[PDB]
Amino acid sequence: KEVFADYEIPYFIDGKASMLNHPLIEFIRSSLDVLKGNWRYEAVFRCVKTELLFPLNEPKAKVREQVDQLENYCIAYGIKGDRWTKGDRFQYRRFVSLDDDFAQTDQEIEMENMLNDTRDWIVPPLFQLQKRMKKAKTVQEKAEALYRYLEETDVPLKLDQERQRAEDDGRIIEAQQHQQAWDAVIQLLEEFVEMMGDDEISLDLFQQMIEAGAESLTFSLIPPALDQVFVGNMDLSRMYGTSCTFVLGANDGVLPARPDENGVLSDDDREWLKTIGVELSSGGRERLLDEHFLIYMAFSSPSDRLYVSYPIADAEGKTLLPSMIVKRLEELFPHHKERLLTNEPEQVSDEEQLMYVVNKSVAQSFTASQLRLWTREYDISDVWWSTYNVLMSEQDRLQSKKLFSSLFFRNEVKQLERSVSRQLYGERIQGSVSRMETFNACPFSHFASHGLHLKERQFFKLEAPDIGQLFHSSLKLISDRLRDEKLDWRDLTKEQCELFSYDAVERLAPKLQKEILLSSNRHYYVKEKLQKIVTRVSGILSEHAKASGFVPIGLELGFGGKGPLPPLTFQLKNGCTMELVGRIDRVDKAESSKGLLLRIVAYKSSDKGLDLAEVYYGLALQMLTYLD
Amino acid sequence: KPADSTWTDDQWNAIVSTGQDILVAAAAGSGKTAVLVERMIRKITAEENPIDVDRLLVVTFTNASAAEMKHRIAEALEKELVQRPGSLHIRRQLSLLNRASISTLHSFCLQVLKKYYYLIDLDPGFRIADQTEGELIGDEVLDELFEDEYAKGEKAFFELVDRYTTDRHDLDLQFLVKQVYEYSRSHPNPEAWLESFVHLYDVSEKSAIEELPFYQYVKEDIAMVLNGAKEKLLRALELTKAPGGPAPRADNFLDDLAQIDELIQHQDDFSELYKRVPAVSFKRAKAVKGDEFDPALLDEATDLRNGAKKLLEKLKTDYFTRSPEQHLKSLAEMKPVIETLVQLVISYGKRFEAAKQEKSIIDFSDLEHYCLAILTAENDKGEREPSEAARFYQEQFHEVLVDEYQDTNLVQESILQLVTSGPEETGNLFMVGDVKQSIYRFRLAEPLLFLSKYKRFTESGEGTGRKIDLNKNFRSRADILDSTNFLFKQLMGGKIGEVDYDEQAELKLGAAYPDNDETETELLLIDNAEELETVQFEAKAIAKEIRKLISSPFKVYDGKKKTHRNIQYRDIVILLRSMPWAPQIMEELRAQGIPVYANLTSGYFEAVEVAVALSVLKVIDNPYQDIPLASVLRSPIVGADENELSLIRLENKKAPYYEAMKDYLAAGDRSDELYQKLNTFYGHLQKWRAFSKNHSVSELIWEVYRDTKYMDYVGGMPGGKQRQANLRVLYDRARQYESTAFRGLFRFLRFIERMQERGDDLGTARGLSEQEDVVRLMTIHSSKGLEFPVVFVAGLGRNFNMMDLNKSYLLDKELGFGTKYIHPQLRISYPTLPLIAMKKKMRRELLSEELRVLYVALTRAKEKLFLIGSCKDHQKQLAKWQASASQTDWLLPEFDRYQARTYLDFIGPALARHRDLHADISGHPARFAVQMIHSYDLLEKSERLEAIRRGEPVPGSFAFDEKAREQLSWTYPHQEVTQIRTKQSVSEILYRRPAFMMKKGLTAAEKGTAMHTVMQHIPLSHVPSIEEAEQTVHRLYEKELLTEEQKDAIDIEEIVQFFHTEIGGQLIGAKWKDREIPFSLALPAKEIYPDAHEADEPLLVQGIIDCLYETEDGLYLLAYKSDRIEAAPILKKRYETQIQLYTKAVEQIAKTKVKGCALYFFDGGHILTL
DNA sequence: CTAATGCGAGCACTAGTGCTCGCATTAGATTTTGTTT
Ligand SMILES: Nc1ncnc2c1ncn2[C@@H]1O[C@H](COP(=O)(O)OP(=O)(O)NP(=O)(O)O)[C@@H](O)[C@H]1O
Ligand SMILES: [Mg+2]
Repeated sequence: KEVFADYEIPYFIDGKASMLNHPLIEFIRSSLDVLKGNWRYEAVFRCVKTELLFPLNEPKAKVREQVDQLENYCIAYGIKGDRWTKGDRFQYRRFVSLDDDFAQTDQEIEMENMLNDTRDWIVPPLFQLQKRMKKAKTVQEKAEALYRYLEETDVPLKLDQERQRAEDDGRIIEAQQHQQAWDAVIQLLEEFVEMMGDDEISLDLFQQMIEAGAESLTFSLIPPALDQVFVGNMDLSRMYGTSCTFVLGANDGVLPARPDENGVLSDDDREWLKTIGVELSSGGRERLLDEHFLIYMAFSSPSDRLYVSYPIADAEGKTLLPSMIVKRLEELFPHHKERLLTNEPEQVSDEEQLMYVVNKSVAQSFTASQLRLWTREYDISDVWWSTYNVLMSEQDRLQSKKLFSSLFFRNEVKQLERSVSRQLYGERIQGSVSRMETFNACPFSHFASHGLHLKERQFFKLEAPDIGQLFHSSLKLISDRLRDEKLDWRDLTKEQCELFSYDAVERLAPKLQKEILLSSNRHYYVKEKLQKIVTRVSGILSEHAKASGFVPIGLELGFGGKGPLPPLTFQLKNGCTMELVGRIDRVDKAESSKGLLLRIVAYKSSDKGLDLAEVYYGLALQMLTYLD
Repeated sequence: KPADSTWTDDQWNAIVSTGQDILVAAAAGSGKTAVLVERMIRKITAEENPIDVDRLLVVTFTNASAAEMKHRIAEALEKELVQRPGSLHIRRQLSLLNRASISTLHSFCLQVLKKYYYLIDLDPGFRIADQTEGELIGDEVLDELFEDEYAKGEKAFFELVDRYTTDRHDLDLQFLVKQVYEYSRSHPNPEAWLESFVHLYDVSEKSAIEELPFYQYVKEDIAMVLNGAKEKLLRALELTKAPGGPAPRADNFLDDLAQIDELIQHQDDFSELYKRVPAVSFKRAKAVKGDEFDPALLDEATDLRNGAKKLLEKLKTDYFTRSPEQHLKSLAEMKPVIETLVQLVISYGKRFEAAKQEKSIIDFSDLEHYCLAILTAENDKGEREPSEAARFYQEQFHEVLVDEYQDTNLVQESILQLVTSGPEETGNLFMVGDVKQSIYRFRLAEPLLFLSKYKRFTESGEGTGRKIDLNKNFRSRADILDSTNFLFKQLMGGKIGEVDYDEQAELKLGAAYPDNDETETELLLIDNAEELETVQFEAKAIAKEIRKLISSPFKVYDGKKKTHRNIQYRDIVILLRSMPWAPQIMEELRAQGIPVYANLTSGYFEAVEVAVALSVLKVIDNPYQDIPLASVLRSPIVGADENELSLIRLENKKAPYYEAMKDYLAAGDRSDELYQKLNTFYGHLQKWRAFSKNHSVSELIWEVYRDTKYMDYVGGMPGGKQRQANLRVLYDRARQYESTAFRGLFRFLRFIERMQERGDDLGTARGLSEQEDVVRLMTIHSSKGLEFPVVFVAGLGRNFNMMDLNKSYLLDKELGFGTKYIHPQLRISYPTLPLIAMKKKMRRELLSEELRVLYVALTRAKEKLFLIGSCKDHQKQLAKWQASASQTDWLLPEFDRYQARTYLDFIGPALARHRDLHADISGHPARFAVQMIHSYDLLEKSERLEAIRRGEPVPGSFAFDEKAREQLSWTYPHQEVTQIRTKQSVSEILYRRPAFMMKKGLTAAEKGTAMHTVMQHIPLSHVPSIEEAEQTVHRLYEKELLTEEQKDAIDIEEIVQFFHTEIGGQLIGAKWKDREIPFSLALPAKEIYPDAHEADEPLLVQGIIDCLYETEDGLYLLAYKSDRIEAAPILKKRYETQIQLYTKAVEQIAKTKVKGCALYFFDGGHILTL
């Protein structure tokens, strides 16, 4: 289908096509899955993406975009099950800060409204279907439920519209198949109730039967045209007046074909039944022998020309062996030369390379490859320079030019223009040590991150940074509580450490990563684990306080922004100013003979410390900045 | 019967012998496979009593080896056909060769399942899942199980979790259950093996260590190090005797010896070793001062003594930092935890099987286990009774032939034992193999299975199975055989290697090769003296030597029958232990014009084209993904630069990147280039969007390639061939996954994403096929059974994969699941005795196999062998190599070989005592060529180019200008009629509701057709009454020509009225009459369509004429219509063209004129004439 | 793992001064084999 589309060869396939790619069938199947799996992510959005749930006469592009954002939301927040059907309005937050306040913004409100509005037209027809279906006991009332589900969502009208759009764009064959689909479904239901209508059946089996029936469904044959290539098979296809015949895939095991003993009666069974006088269908031995007649009829079907081809490798690269008929043919015609078929033109004669230039697209395709090969100091055929020149004389030589620009393709980046960079990062670069470190790792990564603000798709998943924030915030909470009760880290007992750690984590859990620590029993245990960690850490810090001459001045002490300490400012020659704002984990003071002493302590979720090499290359700059 | 041949008497023995189970044991290249084939051919092409090919089961483990056997059998068979072209039997066999049972054992298993699905809980239409989809289902069920267990909240579950997970998450327990399950699947009875775990932990304080099974491996370990220490000190003692050697320290060494010997006397008493070993102290080394002592000798003795110390301290820390009573206590304490693990794993398996059954899929594992389930009827703890299916295969198969039998595990052996006929003493089992080539320990393929039968069988076939040894090699030149033999006499023993490499086992020349001057085995040792990864240096050395072999031509001897062949790239083969080195090797060899082929299974998704094409697919699925969108925009697909990108961002900073793009389009003017890029892309996006919801993933992918020319484009950049290949297989892989469980864009992408997210990968595509003339890179495992003229073996300095030895747990076939003592509350962990025991056991088992792996590798070569490795420093390593080889015995010290981490730790000291780097050792006919390579030694303007850049045609004249021009301007002469439907309807020139939703029948079409049926069946002899009409209708109701509802929907008056009409009367009174006239008419296409051609085929119009009658005036046409009326000029035009079609049909086909046409309407009995 | 670093102790030689001995910690090191169609 694809290749003949490209080479502009009209054809007719002696075979019906499956309906399994049609939106209707997938709508029915995935809706049933929505009911069966209890609104799983994959089921719900498989269903929605077929667009048959889309509000009537709303712009498909717009509805699509709204669905897309709802999908991203459902992934991010782990939406599944009765969460869809409960009615509890979907709430939406943009950023995760354990320190911050819950309070929403204008944007977040606007968004939340959009998400819920989309939800409110997605759920009802599906939820109603779930109602009726649970209620329905017999095949007929379940079929009634399903059909009314199709009818309420205005499926017939949506299909009709689709059909007219296809007709308008000239895709008439694609346009007819919509009605074909509807009729197939209706027929399936009709026969289902005709045979088993009054029988009481389970959703599981009803879905099984619908699934099997759908898996059988097929579109009618495209009616033949006046002038096409006939592509068919070697056991059922019939032809008349054929001049040229291409027999394909003369591989071992394929032609002659290995018989299929799939079935209730084995070869031995059929053989013995034959000996007692029962005549059934042929056996493996006989079919395998009849293959020679099939081959004979194929080989003797054209009047003028016969081609017999075979692939040496499958699409994965695995070796394919010639069938015996290739050798048989070599015997009957020992002075016949075997032709090579390849997509590497440099392996055949000039005259054979010329056969490649059949149309603009194919010629473009091959010319590009040949040009590459040519830059590898290969004397490519003159076929391709001629082809090239013609493509450059053509009216749309620009397209081919863009194609052949691949010759000089290097992954080059253009430095940002003054105006653009200034406008992008702003007059005053507000950033953090983190950002500068990213830049020092790779300028482009800094560009994608802080220039283009490219966010990666969010998941309902507890990652390391979130845990880190939990640890930090927990220690802070314990620290503040310690000052409130006139307690000091030295004066902590084992019981106190445990209590404070537990209470702190408990407070922070609802705030962390869209309440994921409350989302399951497995996560309840992750939460307990985190509590054990905070407890032991509290104990350790308690021991260290009892042995240090340093006392913490500040904990999570923010610099710049609106915190205590002022930012670290830099004057850039453009007039643009750079301002670095952030938060020091801990600062300790201690009196001494030399004077007042300050040290910086950072809570890291790793084992390693400070590498002076990384500091030199600007990969590790936080600590020394805080000390500075 | 004895016969003259090219066959050795041993070989002929194996070919003709019958009557019992037969095992053929022989070194590499002996003709084991050749013999298997010839045995078959002889059984098939016999004169006395020939058998058909389908009465044999020919089985091996690997798909490649099965392909080989298939190949050899085919060749030999048609070869026999040439000798006797008249035989119907032989041609019959070449036909049957398709249906022959010659394959992998897994393929056979598939056949068994397919036939006998009904004996087990299996759907006949079942499918084999691929690795990732199976494992994804496993991930789902494991998550489900874990959640359920957390919900129960049973104390034991938390007790297990706490011990085998980190402080942050429980993923490690996940991996643990997966691993234990997978391992258990290599046992004939997985759950029994799992349930045997606890018996290791069922100890007490009153137990004796030495009487526990695992202690065996402890017993060995101690024995090896103590002796190892003794052996060391003795050398330090012998050094005291040397002229330079330090005499005084003798009294030190003899003391140490006496202490170490004192330990040896109590090796069997663990409880005594606990008292004595930590109590051992070596008295301070006596200082030797003067110029009489060799400095080097002093230091050498010191080194050895310190070696002894280290050995003891290792022994002490391993076993004697804890009392035996304490060891037993920790062990026993671990017992409850193990029980929870066992029941957890068992649940997973059950739930896992359930999940797969639902989706009607199976593992590779389910192949073997379900096959075994089918083949058994009764199973009493190993004693398996054959079921009906088993009996079928026992009858069907006259003999079962197994090649590479040393790869047979206990599960496969169970299967073979069920498909074979008779006991060992009188069975039909023929097996060839070699214990030295046993290299599937990760599959639980046991050397013990081979060795047991080999020790049980006798050379005479009486009372038991017959064993047959083959001594002669017919594959390699003596250079290879000698290098191999010389190496493995020193490395492979019974202790390390698990096989005694004695005289019976050595390779013996039996192939005649005209000598070559350079065929000496080469050893290229590369150094790191004075930004390239070592694999690259290695690859450079390889390529250099390959081109050396190409510049001086090589001679390939078809010794089988007599003819030379010039060396092809085909002939050279590079062997590796594992493929993570392969890509970097291929890149460097490709960079030097050397064609490379390699079946890769990783690296696909890091190719930029793949990332880009995938990004497109993702954007089509959901554009609101900033990174894939940005990827597509920056890719050559669109060609937006960094400025244009930030420019898009400027339109909307806070929103998604897609929103910003839409905004740019909304505000931009059509004169901007950026606008044009983005608008073209957006149009494409929306098009593809609509497209994917109606077509498959693969159709979408091709359409994307078509609209973007990205595959074309990519074919024009550096690495174009590989890149185009990658995109091609993106299409084909989409095709396979669509067809399986991931139809449609959303499902497909989700599959790919989940695949990558759990570390699964796919291989980069291939360009040249395996058949073609290419240097093949392959694993040493894959090469087993095959032969090549030249062989490189690379990565000899690579460490052995010993990751398993460092976890907190360890799996053992014999002993089960060994673990550290772990206490989640006390926060302490330390190895138990069985863990240490298993670690020791496993280390020596692993080293043994790696040795065998090397043997397979070296024995692949026919004429040339290259050994390539890498080290930090040449001199230091040579020093290390000589400091192990002063011994005069062939076999290197056990402990030293035990200490090996790389292949060079083996080959090194074995090569040290050679002249090239005791006349028995140094005067071995082995020739080694040593190259001590260093890392460093291995490493305008064009008119047309600028013409291409400018988009200008290149200047010149070319031989194919006119033809290229003419073909690119050509159009098909008959293009306009290629889409015109041949068959046409007279009409040609609604979404209904289901039956069960509507009222009871009786529609317009129903009644109309019900009347039409009466009109074509009512007698026309005379005008009928109402009674006669009702009678006809009734007859049509009893002939089932008219349903009951059809019968009751009849207006008898309406039809009777027709016969009171004029046209009706003329109908009754006609010369000749006919009704329901079918017709086909051929109208030239121009009449229906402008632009058709006289040559172009006519269109075929088809219909059915209701009635035709002939009077003395002419021929008249009649038609009935149930059209609603109670209108004439409207009905006239409504059916005008139809009537014209009918008339033209009659006029043209019947060659008769038609005077007058009539249409009768049932409503009101109207008749209009045309 | 293993190799190097350093610090302190003792044992032995011809009380101090050498050098073996032992302990404890970083630093660098390392980069899987097969089973289907
Ligand atoms: N009697 C013989 N005379 C001549 N060539 C022989 C003879 N027997 C075997 N060969 C050839 O020697 C080579 C080795 O045979 P092969 O069947 O691969 O042995 P093998 O035991 O299977 N090797 P391996 O699988 O590695 O253990 C092949 O090329 C055979 O054709
Ligand atoms: Mg073999």
